[PDB]
Amino acid sequence: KSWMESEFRVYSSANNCTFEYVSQPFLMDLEGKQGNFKNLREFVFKNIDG
Amino acid sequence: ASVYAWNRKRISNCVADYSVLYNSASFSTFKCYGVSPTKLNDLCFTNVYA
Amino acid sequence: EIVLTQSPGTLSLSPGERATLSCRASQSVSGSYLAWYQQKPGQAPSLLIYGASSRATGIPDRFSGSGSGTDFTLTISRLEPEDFAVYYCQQYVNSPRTFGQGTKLE
Ligand SMILES: *[C@@H]1O[C@H](CO)[C@@H](O)[C@H](O)[C@H]1NC(C)=O
Ligand SMILES: *[C@@H]1O[C@H](CO)[C@@H](O)[C@H](O)[C@H]1NC(C)=O
Repeated sequence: KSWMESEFRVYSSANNCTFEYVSQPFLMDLEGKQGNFKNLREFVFKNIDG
Repeated sequence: ASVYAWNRKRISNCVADYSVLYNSASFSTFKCYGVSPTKLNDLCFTNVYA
Repeated sequence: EIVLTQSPGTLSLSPGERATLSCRASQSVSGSYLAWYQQKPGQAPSLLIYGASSRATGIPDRFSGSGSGTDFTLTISRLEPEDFAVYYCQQYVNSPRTFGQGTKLE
């Protein structure tokens, strides 16, 4: 019993690159519980004046 | 690194001790171009490439 | 006061080979404010170089500086008999334009 990320199919390669940021490592559950929803994550993204 | 394989590091998201390149003055050259060794050095930088 | 010490005091010994005349200073020469001089016996010194490596008018490029920091080089690529002369250094950094003690004196 262990839920771990195995696949990451997003991008192929990059030649130029300008901004990189990696947070400190942590641990996450990744297990799929059964029942009703229990978490709500709200985000707002804006882009003004650069 | 060797000159042909010039190694680049990106200095990102940290304040910088710009009071760190002549006080030792081990370096023969702290010859700065455009920015100069001044308060402008010890100021906001979008990206720092070493 | 920035003292200058020329290191080869009599390395020449009527030299028939390329030379490595040197000068060293207590505080590093800032911005290559150094010069070399050609003092032929019985005559006045003649400028040989300015900056670090910048050559002089009427002086062949066989005379070559190669200095930085503690500016220290005057290199005779192909040695000629007439060019023999005590060579002097002089620094325009802070010092009252002081000179070295001479490297090619008999
Ligand atoms: C135990 O689970 C991990 C996943 O975290 C997996 O990589 C490993 O192969 C498992 N052990 C065995 C013996 O299969
Ligand atoms: C990367 O930046 C350079 C610099 O202008 C540009 O010429 C090039 O097209 C950019 N992209 C790639 C994939 O090299």
